[PDB]
Amino acid sequence: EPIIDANGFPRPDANKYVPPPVPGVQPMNLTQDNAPDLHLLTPEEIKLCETLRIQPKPYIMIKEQILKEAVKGNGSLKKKQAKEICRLDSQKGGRIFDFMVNAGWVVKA
Amino acid sequence: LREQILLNGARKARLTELVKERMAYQEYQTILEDLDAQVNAAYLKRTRT
Repeated sequence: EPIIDANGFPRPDANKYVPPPVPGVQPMNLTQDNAPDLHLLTPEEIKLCETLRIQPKPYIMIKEQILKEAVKGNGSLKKKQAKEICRLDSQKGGRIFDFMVNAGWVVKA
Repeated sequence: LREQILLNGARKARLTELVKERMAYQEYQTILEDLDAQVNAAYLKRTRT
């Protein structure tokens, strides 16, 4: 906290959406030495990455493609549309899509 | 750091206003005491003799 506040008077004492754990998923700890771009992910999203066993950089790429596909079509996509785009297990694609819609960056058709 | 330096400068700035007046009192006292010794020491001789 500032010692002297904005008006120039010194201080008197100078001196969340929780996705369910998908069956058969073992969260892995994320470490600064392992995750290169960890220092950018928001706190609400870092929990998802651990719960889903996915590294940051792959996660950002998945975020981009889903965003591109949605914007091209007014932002509405079908559930199978999100599943195919992710190109991974059904639960993983379902969970990430459910997070995006709750966040508000997409809308389910 | 930039937040603390200004506060220190302000604090030191005020003290320099209080130190200067106290220096003057020292010079006035250091001459007053000398007179006190003479007037005090110039009467003991009367008792002595």
